Amino acid sequence: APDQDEIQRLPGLAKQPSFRQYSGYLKGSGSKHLHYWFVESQKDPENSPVVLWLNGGPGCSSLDGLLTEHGPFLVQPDGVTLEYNPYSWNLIANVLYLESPAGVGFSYSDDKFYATNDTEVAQSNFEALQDFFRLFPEYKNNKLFLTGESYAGIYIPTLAVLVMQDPSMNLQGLAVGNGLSSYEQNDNSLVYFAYYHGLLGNRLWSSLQTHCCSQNKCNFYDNKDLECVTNLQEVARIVGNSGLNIYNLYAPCAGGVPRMDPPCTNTTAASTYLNNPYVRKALNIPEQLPQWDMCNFLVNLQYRRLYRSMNSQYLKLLSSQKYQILLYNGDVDMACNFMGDEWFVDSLNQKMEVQRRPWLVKYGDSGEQIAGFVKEFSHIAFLTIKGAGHMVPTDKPLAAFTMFSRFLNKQPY
Amino acid sequence: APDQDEIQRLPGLAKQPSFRQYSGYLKGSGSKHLHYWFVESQKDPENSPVVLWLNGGPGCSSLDGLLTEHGPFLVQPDGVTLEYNPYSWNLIANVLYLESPAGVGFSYSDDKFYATNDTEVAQSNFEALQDFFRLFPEYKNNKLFLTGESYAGIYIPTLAVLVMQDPSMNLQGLAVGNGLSSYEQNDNSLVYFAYYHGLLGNRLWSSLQTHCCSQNKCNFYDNKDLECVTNLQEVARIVGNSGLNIYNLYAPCAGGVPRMDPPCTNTTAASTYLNNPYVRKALNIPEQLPQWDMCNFLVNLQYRRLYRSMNSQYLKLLSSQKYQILLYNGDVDMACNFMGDEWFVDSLNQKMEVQRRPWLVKYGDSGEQIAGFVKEFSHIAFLTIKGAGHMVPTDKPLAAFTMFSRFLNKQPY
Ligand SMILES: *[C@@H]1O[C@H](CO)[C@@H](O[C@@H]2O[C@H](CO)[C@@H](O[C@@H]3O[C@H](CO)[C@@H](O)[C@H](O)[C@@H]3O)[C@H](O)[C@H]2NC(C)=O)[C@H](O)[C@H]1NC(C)=O
Ligand SMILES: *[C@@H]1O[C@H](CO)[C@@H](O)[C@H](O)[C@H]1NC(C)=O
Ligand SMILES: *[C@@H]1O[C@H](CO)[C@@H](O)[C@H](O)[C@H]1NC(C)=O
Ligand SMILES: *[C@@H]1O[C@H](CO)[C@@H](O)[C@H](O)[C@H]1NC(C)=O
Repeated sequence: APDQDEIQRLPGLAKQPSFRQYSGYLKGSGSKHLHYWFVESQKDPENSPVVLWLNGGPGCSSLDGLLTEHGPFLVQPDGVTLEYNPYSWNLIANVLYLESPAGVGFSYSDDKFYATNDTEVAQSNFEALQDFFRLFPEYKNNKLFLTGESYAGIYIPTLAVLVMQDPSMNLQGLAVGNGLSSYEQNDNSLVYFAYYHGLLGNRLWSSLQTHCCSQNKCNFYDNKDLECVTNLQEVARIVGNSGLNIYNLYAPCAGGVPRMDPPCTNTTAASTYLNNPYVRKALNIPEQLPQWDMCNFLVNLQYRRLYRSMNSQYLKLLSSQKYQILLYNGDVDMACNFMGDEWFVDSLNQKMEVQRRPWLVKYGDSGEQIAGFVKEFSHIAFLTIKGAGHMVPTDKPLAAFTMFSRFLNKQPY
Repeated sequence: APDQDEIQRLPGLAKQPSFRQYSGYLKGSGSKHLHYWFVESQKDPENSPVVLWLNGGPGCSSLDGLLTEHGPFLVQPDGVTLEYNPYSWNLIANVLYLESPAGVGFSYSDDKFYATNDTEVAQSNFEALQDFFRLFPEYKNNKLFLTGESYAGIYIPTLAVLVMQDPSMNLQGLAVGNGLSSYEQNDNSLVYFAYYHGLLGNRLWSSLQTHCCSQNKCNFYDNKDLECVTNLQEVARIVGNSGLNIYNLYAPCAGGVPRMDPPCTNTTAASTYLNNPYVRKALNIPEQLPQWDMCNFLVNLQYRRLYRSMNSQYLKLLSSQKYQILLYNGDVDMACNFMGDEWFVDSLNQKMEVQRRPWLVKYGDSGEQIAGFVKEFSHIAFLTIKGAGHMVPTDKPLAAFTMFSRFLNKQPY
């Protein structure tokens, strides 16, 4: 452990943490330096696993994960106070929140050139993970899981493949929340999603069927029919550009119906907090670096997407059969809808183990409830979180914790 | 107005109502006596319309409507306290909550034979509505709307037809909330609903398609294929009999995962309240009558369903073109899912007026949001309430009030 990176007194806590936590920089490729925030397991660091958490974007910060999803403490609406999180993932794991790629959040490079792409980011994370274990050698033995959300449906499998090549790293599994596993399935499934969740109506549905579909299959992905395109554009407008919350259809859109924030998302609370000069100091952030933003428009705008589907990577990770994989999805998200990923998993053709069923969670007073549905294969499970959006741990923390706990512990969901 | 039916001091109110309200009995057919509860418009009774509200079941009470949906005051969880409702429908209307048919709630008959059927109940309500105006002649001029929910998708159109025959009654429109308009469309649409809301998965979806569907038109209604039936039974088990809240999919099922209550519904609050001997007294209920239940198992179990579709009744009501009709649906309800009714309306073939679009509601701080979608035809509109279940005014009161206000006032939604 690099002592100088230790986080001493973090502004906004009434009482200091019982666990150690570090914040500093990991070397990536070239002259890139990725900011990390490592929170030790609240229960036996030396025998709790090592979890990498990557938010997606591309261009968005993994400190959103920490501060608004499943970190030990969550920033409150005043931008100043942090409250402990009883459902935090670092209850049972050493969680490494990594701001990536270069330029996102407090991460930078010496040359400041932040145009990048999937292969480069994969390599960058891989090398940063390498640099991590040089700095934290006492965690080289620990079980190592790679987890992410959103565009990290690309970051994570591509990374995992590189990790798979290095047996010094003790990779045991990976989990992806509302991930982007396949643009084609995402896009085709979203359109059904839109109709059957009441956003489209029958004239438009008919048109779509007529122009984009022939008898038992639709192409809403790359269809060249010009009348299909005009309708897909209408769907794109309804879903993404007309007032709905694409991250969570049944939630209000932050700041009425019409720097890069994610859409329908208020990022004030976290930004206010992390730009506090005392917070930057506590987190060993060098002063000269620009303000923190949840996402970087430059990164996102300059980003080159190469992989169109994670089918290879997953089969390549499944062939070995050393690795326990989970894809989970909020079933009211339209950014990466649950069905797209259910189709994606189903189309991996693995040996079915447990048939598709409910899975439960115990609540105070409410008793046991259905948290979602789960379909298991050997080494790979798909699972939904009923009534949760793009950011599962925010919409349903307890369910998210249960899922995660049962994942870490090789247990049935 | 029958003075003796006036409600004087209602237990559980801190301060007494600014409006008059009456509770007593209307004569139906034979020796049947229906309990009513009439709440005068809070704003100019003499020029506010007359709204009949019927809950469905069959066998369930319209006092649920009052006490848990859109009455001037709602019973609170202690079963004792009533709190005023700022979104109450009697803000702008004279709302007549009618317990029907005979045997439901405080309604009875001298002979106590409560087996009945759609045609008899229709006639019974019609005659009770007649008896109403004998008792309340000063309201014969007022605009008269027939509104209901649930199985009242049958009660209301069938009733309306009888009302349509009597020009002494000033019928102006009717509205049905998550109504049962057509068993066939309800049943076929529910199955799609189930799949695309993540309850079914692909093996079961495939089977269903295979056995229940040829060439992309499905029969999930009355299909005789024995392999189809085995799967429809599975669907029935998942949707209705496995822990989900059929009234609202994203809500927990009251009292964990397993007298006729509705399923997944706690009826304690209201029952506790209405069985209070002092409440019965305040509401002029004769003592000898049995306890109040939100639904009557006898009625429901002995009920004979005759109409299989309200297509006739609605065209018959539309032909005249004196009548303004609204079907609205909570888009997370599985008892009477929104699509079934959207299909039902679309298949009425009326002259399209306004194309399908969003409709908005202003919230405190949140600004304008999308409350749902609306598709208007000549004299008949279909409209959804996003994120609302079977009981719209409970899940989304403000949106429900807005909708209703805009309905009453012949205004665009
Ligand atoms: C995704 O980005 C990576 C990293 O930038 C790209 O790989 C890099 O490709 C560039 C040019 O496209 C190479 O630049 C060369 O540098 C070497 C230095 O020895 C020199 O021989 C040339 O003069 C040139 O400047 C760079 O070597 C190369 N890096 C790696 C690790 O392969 C990759 O091509 C991008 N992929 C796509 C599809 O755009
Ligand atoms: C965003 O959050 C900040 C503080 O958390 C608050 O002051 C502001 O009003 C919020 N904006 C919206 C649209 O909720
Ligand atoms: C039903 O409601 C009552 C009164 O609100 C409450 O005390 C009780 O916990 C509820 N019962 C169940 C089984 O949830
Ligand atoms: C419905 O009820 C009425 C009144 O009791 C009765 O005359 C009629 O025969 C019933 N209809 C059917 C189909 O049984």
